[PDB]
Amino acid sequence: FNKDQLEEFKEAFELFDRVGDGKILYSQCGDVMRALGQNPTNAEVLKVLGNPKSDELKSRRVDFETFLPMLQAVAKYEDYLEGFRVFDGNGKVMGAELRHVLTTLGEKMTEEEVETVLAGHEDSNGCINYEAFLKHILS
Amino acid sequence: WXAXCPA
Amino acid sequence: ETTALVCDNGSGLVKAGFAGDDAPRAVFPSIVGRPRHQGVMVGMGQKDSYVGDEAQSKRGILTLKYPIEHGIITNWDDMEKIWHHTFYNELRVAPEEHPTLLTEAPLNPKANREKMTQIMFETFNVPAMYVAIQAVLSLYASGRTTGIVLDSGDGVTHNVPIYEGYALPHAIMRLDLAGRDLTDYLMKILTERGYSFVTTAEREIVRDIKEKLCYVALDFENEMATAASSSSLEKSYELPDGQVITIGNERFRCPETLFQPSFIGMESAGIHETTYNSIMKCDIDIRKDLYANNVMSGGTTMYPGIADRMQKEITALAPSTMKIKIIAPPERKYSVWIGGSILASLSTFQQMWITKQEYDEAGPSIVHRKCF
Amino acid sequence: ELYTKYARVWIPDPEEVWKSAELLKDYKPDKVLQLRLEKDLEYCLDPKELPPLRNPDILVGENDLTALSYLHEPAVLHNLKVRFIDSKLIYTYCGIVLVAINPYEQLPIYGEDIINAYSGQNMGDMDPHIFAVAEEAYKQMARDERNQSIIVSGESGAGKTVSAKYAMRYFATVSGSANVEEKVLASNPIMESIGNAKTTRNDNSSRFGKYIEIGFDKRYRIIGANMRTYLLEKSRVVFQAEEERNYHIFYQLCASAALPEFKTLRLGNANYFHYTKQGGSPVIDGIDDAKEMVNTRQACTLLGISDSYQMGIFRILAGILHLGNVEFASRDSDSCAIPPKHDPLTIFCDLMGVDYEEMAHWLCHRKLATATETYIKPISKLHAINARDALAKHIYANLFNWIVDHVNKALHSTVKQHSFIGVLDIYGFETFEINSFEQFCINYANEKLQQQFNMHVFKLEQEEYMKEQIPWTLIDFYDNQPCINLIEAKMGVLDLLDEECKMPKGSDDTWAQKLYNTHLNKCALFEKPRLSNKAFIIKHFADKVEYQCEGFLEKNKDTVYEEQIKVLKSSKKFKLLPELFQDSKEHKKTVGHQFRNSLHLLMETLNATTPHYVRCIKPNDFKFPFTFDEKRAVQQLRACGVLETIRISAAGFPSRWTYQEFFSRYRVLMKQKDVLSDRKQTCKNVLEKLILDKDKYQFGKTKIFFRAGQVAYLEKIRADKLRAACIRIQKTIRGWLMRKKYMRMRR
Ligand SMILES: Nc1ncnc2c1ncn2[C@@H]1O[C@H](COP(=O)(O)OP(=O)(O)NP(=O)(O)O)[C@@H](O)[C@H]1O
Ligand SMILES: Nc1ncnc2c1ncn2[C@@H]1O[C@H](COP(=O)(O)OP(=O)(O)O)[C@@H](O)[C@H]1O
Ligand SMILES: [Mg+2]
Ligand SMILES: [Mg+2]
Ligand SMILES: [Mg+2]
Repeated sequence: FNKDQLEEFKEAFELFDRVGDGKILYSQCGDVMRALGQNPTNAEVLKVLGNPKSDELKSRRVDFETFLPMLQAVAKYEDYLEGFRVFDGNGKVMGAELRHVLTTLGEKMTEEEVETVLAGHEDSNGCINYEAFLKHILS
Repeated sequence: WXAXCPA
Repeated sequence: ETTALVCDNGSGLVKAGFAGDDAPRAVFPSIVGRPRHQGVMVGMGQKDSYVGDEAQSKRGILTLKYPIEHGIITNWDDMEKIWHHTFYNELRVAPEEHPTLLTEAPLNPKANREKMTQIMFETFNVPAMYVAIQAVLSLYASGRTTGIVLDSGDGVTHNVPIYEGYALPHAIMRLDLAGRDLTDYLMKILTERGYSFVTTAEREIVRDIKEKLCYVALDFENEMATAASSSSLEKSYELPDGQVITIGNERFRCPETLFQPSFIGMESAGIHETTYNSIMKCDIDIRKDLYANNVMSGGTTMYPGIADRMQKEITALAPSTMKIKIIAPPERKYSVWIGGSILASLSTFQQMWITKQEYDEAGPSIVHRKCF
Repeated sequence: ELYTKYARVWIPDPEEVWKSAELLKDYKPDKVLQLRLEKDLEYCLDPKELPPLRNPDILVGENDLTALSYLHEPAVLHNLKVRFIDSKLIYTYCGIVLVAINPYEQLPIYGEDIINAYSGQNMGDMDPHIFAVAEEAYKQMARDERNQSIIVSGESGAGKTVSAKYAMRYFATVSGSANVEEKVLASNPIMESIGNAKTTRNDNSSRFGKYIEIGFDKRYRIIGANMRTYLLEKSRVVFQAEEERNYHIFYQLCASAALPEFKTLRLGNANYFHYTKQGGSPVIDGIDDAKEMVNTRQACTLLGISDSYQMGIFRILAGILHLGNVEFASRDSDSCAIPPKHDPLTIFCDLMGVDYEEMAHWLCHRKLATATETYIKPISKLHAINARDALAKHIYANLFNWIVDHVNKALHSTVKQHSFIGVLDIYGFETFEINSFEQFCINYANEKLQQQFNMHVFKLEQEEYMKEQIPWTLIDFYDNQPCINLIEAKMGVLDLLDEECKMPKGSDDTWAQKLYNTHLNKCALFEKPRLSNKAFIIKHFADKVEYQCEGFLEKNKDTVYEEQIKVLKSSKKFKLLPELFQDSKEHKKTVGHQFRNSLHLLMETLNATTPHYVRCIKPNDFKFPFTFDEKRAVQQLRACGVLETIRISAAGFPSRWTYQEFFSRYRVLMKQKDVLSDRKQTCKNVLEKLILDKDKYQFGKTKIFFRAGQVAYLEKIRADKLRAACIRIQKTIRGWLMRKKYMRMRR
C-alpha cells in the first residue's frame, strides 16, 4: 500500500470514528474492511482481530495503525455463479428461499439487511435474476 | 447248561 | 411314529407288546407242540407244529416242549418259531419297523446273548435292539432306584441288590429252584395220595392245580400238625374229564420247598437266606436302605402268604432294630414287562440301542460291551 | 470421520434410556469425547463403542422407521416418541409390521369417510393406519384366492382387542352387510371370563391364542365368523404363584355365591377353596367380580346359551372348586384313603350326580387290565393328588372347548364360505423376575411365530430383489432354528422334562442335572447361571431369560385315569357333564406335549395363510392419555421383536430411493458438467464419485439401494456444501452493504 492508499483508508477510518480518539472498535474492523472493498468472512475478521471476547469486541478501541496489519492480512466469478446456481436452472432464485437461507443458515444475517440487498432485484413472481444480482453486489 | 445242570 | 417292541421271553409265558402301553397285549405260553399220533383223516389241513395257545388247545395229541429251561434257550429252531409267532401272529407288526427290547436273567451263558442278537439282526432284520436284565426292570416298574429285587419266574430265581441305580454285581445270587421244579415236586407228592400225572399234558394240569390251590404256611410245622389232625384245610379240584381230586396238606407243602430246597434235594438255602446272604455282601452303609425295600417279582411270588412268610423269617435273621419291608404289588407278575415298557420309552435310552450299523461293524460280540 | 464438531450422538442415561448430546470437539483415534447437552460433559469412550450417531432431521418423523439412515434403538424410540407426542399419530410402519401405540384416548380417525378414503389404496399411498392393513389383506384375498391372516401381538392391555375390532369394522363397512361384528364383540365377555387371569404384572392377561375367521362368499360379502382357540394355559387351573389368580370365572362365581340361584352350590368366599386360595390375592383393586358376573351371563344370553346350560356351567365350575378341597390321608407309603364322610367329596358327588362310594374308591385306586385279567391297585398320596389335579384340568379344558363350540354355533352361517380373513390375537414374549413353566411355553410359542415371521419377510425381500433385478446373494437369512431345536428336538428341554416325569424318583434337582449334562457346554444358547444349580438360561431372539426349575415337574404332569372319567360319564343328574366328554393316548400326554401339539395346529393354520403383522405397545403403566415413557416402551419394543426386526434390516439394504426423488434431492452435489438429461446415468456416475465403495449401494432397475450409513453421509455432505455456499454469498452481501455505507460516508 502506498501513502495515498493509507491516507484514504485512514480518512475513511476516521469518518467511522464515533468518539474522536482516532480509533474504531474491534466490532467495526470488519465493517471497515468490507467498506474498503474486501469481502472477508466473519471468521476471517475475528481471526485477524485475534478472536476477541465480547467485552473487548464491544468496548476496546484501535487506531488505524493497529487495524492496518489486519487489513493487509485480509487483503492477501464462475465459482460465485455456481454458488448461486446451487439455489436455482432458469436463471432465477426465489426471494423467499434466498431470504430464508441467508437468515437461517451459516452466519445468519438480519432480515433488514437481506431486504435492503434484495430491494428491486426480485420480479413479480418473486424470482431473482442471480447473475444480475451477483454482478450488482460485486460492483 | 453245559456241565453242572442238565440245560 | 415308531415304538419299540418290548418282549420278555421268560419260561412259560411269553409276554410282549409295545413300549409305552401299560400292559402286554400278547401273553401266551412259550410252548411248542408236535403231533405224535398217526393221522387218519385225509384232507384235514394237518400242520407240522403248533405254538403257544394252539398247543394248549390241542395238548391231548401233542408232545409239548419248552424251548427255554432255566432261562437258557436250549433249542434254537423252536425259539425262532416262538418269536415268529409273536411278531406276525400275536402283534401283527413287521419287525423291520421297530426296535426290539429283550430281557434276560443274570449270570447265564454269553452264547445265549450272542445268539439272540445274531437272530434278531439276521433273520428278523430288526433295526435296533437291546438285552436287559430282568431284575433291573422290576425297579423301573415299582418306582424305585433302590432295593434288593427278588425275582422268580418259571426256571431261575435271582436276587439283585441295587443302590441309587448302581448294581452291585458281586452280590448277585442266582438259584435254579423256582417254578417248574415246584411242579415236578407237586407231581411227585400227589402220587402219594394216589393220583398219577406223567405226560407233558398232565404236567400242565398240575401247573393249574398249583396256581389255584397252593399257598404258603406262616409256620410250616403248625400247619402240618393241623392238617394231620383235621379235614378243615382240604380242597378239591375238578380235572378236565370231570373227575374230582382232593388235596390236603400237599397244597401248603408244595411251595414250602421254596424255603427248604432240601425237599427236592438241592444243597442251597431258601429264598430268605439267599436274600439275607445277598444283603450281607453289600457294604454296611447301604444295608439299612435295602432292608427297607425288598421287591418281589414274577409269578412264583404270587402264592398267598409268601410276603408275610418272607418278612417273618427275614425279620428273624436281620438285626433286631430295623424295619424289614417286603414290597409285593398285586401286579408283580407283569413287573418285568411294565419296567421294560417304561425303559424303552425314555428319551435318554435312544442312544443305548445296538444299531445294525454296529452289528455289521463289530459282529455279535458287541452285545457284551454295549449291553450290560 | 463422521464424528465432527457439531455432530450429534445419543448417550445412555439412567432416567430416560438415551439422551441427545452434541459433539463439542471433533474426535480422533482416543479415549475422550467432549460433549454438550441441551450442560457440559466429558464421556469415556470405552471397550469398543462409539456412541450411536444421530439421524439428520429430515429423516426424523417419517412414516416408516426403515426410512431412517442410522437404524438403532434410540433413533427408533425417538421417531415413535415424536410422532406420538407431537403429531399424535399412533400408527407407524416398521418394514412390513404395523406398530400401534395405545393412546388411552378416543380419536377421530376411525370415521367411515376415512374408511372410504383408505379403500383401494396401496400401502405406499397413504399414512399408516390399521385400515391400511385390513385393506391390504382384503385386496390380496381378491387378487389371489389365498386366505389372509392378520396377526396382533403384544402384552395384554396394548389394545389388541380394539385393533381387531376396528379391523373387522373395516370389512363390515367396505363389503356392506348380517350383524357379525356385534355378535363377535358380544362374545368377548365370556372368552375374557374363562380365558383371562390376573398376573403379577397385569390384570386381564389373556392366556390363550384366539383366532377369529371372518368368512367371505364369492361376492366378498361377509357371511359369518368362526372362532378357534389355541395354547390354553391349563396348568393355571390348579396352581398359581404369589400375587396371581385363577381364571376370572372362578372368582366371579365365588363372589356371586350369595345369590338365590347359586345357593345350591354351597360356594364359599374365594380363599376357602384350595384352587382359588393359593395365589395370595383374592381381590383385584377396582373390579367388582360380582358385577362382572352379570356381564358374563348377559353375554351368554345374547349368544344364546340357555339359562339351563348356564346353570350347568356354573355347576361344573363349582364342581372343580369342591374337588380341589378333597384331602387324602396316606395310610401307607403306597396307599391312601379319603377320610370317612368327607364333606368336600360329599358335596362334589351331590353336585355332579355320582355315587359317593365310587368316586371315593376310584380317586384312591387305579386299574390295570391285561387282555384277560384286571388288577385294582392302590396309589400313593402323591399320585392321588396329581390325579385329582389332572382331573380338574381335564374338566376345565373340556368345558372351555364346549363354550367355544356353542359360541361357534351362534356365529356360523349356512352359506358356504368361499374364503376367509382371519385375525389372531396372541401374547408376546414374556419375562418376569421369576420365570416358570408358563413363561417357558409362552416364549417357545413366540420363537415359533418369530421364525415364521422372519421367513416371510425374507421371502418378500427375495421378491423385491427380483423385481429390481438385484442378485439375491446380498441378503442373508437369520435363522433362530437352533433355538427351536434346543427346546423341541429330541433331547431338548421339553423332551428331557417329559422323560423326567415318568422316570422313577424324578425331581426338579435331577432334571436340572440332566440338562447340564446334555446341553451345558454343547450349545451356545443354553447357559447355567453362575451362582445357582436350580436354574438355566436360554438365549431367545429377544433376550436371555432365566428359568427356575423348581416348578416344572408338578406343572408338566397330566395323567387322567379312565375310571375317574367313566364315573362322571355315568352321571345322570344333569346333561352337560356327559356331553362335555363325548369326544385314550391323549390321557397319557403331559401338558408340555399337549402344548407342542396345539402349537403345531396353529402353525399349520397360519402357514396355509398369508400373514400381515400388527404389533401393539403400551407406552405407560398408569394409562395416562398420550404420555410416553421411554423405559416402559423400550421393554415392549424389545418384547415385540421390533428391535431385532430392525437390527436384521440394518444389515442389508434398508434405504431405498427412486432415481427421480434422489436426483431432486441431490442436484446440489452434481457439477453442471455431469448433469445428463438421462437422470439414471448421471446418478450412477455421481454416486461412485461421492461414495467410494460400490458395495455400499446397488443400482436397481428403478430404485437405488443403500446400506444404513450412506444416506446420512450424503445428507452431511449436502448440508456442508450448502452451508459453505450460504456463508460465502452472505459475506459478499454484507461486504456490499458496508461498501455502500462507506459510499455514504464519502457522500
Ligand atoms: N387405538 C386405540 N384407540 C383408542 N383406545 C384404545 C386404542 N387401543 C387401546 N385403547 C384403549 O386401551 C384400553 C384397553 O384396550 P383393549 O383392546 O380392550 O385391550 P385389552 O382389554 O387389555 N385386551 P388385552 O390387551 O388382551 O388385555 C381401552 O381403554 C381402550 O379404549
Ligand atoms: N397265581 C399263581 N400262583 C402261583 N404260581 C403261579 C401263579 N401264576 C403263575 N404261577 C407260576 O409261575 C410261573 C410263571 O411265572 P412267570 O413270571 O410268567 O414266568 P416267567 O418270568 O418265566 O415268564 C409258572 O411256573 C406258573 O406256574
Ligand atoms: Mg419273569
Ligand atoms: Mg379391554
Ligand atoms: Mg385381552
